[PDB]
Amino acid sequence: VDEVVHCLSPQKGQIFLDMTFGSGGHTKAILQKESDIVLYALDRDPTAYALAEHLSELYPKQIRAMLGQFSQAEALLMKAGVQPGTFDGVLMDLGCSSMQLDTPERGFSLRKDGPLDMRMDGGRYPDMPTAADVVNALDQQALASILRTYGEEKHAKKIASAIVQARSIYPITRTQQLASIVAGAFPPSAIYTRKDLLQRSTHIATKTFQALRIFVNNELNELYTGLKTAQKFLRPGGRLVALSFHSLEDRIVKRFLLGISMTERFNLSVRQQVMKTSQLGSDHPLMWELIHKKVLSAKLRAAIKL
Repeated sequence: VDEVVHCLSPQKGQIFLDMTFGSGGHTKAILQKESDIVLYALDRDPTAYALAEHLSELYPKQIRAMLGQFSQAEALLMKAGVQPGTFDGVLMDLGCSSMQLDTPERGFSLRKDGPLDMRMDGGRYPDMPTAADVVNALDQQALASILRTYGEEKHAKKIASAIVQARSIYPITRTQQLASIVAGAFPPSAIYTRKDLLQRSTHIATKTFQALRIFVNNELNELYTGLKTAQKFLRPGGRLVALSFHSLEDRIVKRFLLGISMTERFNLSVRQQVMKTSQLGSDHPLMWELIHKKVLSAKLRAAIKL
């Protein structure tokens, strides 16, 4: 949290929005530096939200826990009486929490086997499609588009073809099952003895899992909406600090901080919204002062609102 909080520079008497409370690390680090604050602690994950509620028992004056997605943040802040132009700082750490990555039943990680779930909202929305629903239902071209667009997976076609053939034999319901199917798309001479293809990053199924995660959790639209809410509720002179972990979300943060307008779904025709993957984050007056960019496999960007 150190560098994140460092760029925030919490001062006595200030008010903060942590939009990605997660395991609580940054919010706790902020409280260690300055206890005389108010902090709204938001997460879309019930598990993280329950940790924020617990924290609010030890810090009842400061902490206000909220359960909600980035796209729900504005309504939650309005219902809590929070006015635009209020926050001295807003924090968006886009990384998966340790609870998400280290609970195999959630199905985020390539380490231990578990259900191909991958919903950040956990059990909050039982009708929300899982990664399993997606890979068992979509057709080959649609799967390939998701993997190419969201995972930047050069081998989208072959991998999507392998999923479609595999799911005809048995439904794909587990993470290691999907990882094995992905690996089976590559001839042995492509991958033999290649230890990097098993390592934490650079694992052969990494981009596939990342693409499904972004799709299942609508991460690109959510992020853009969250950024606009952060800007609206920051006061003049307040700081936005964002931590990005892959290139699509970092490009969205970057473009946002440059005041470059990007795709609102309301501007897309119904046909495009149904049949095309999002182009957010893809290649094809001043509102901010950009005060930090640093690589920590994550990229921190910090800005002061003018």
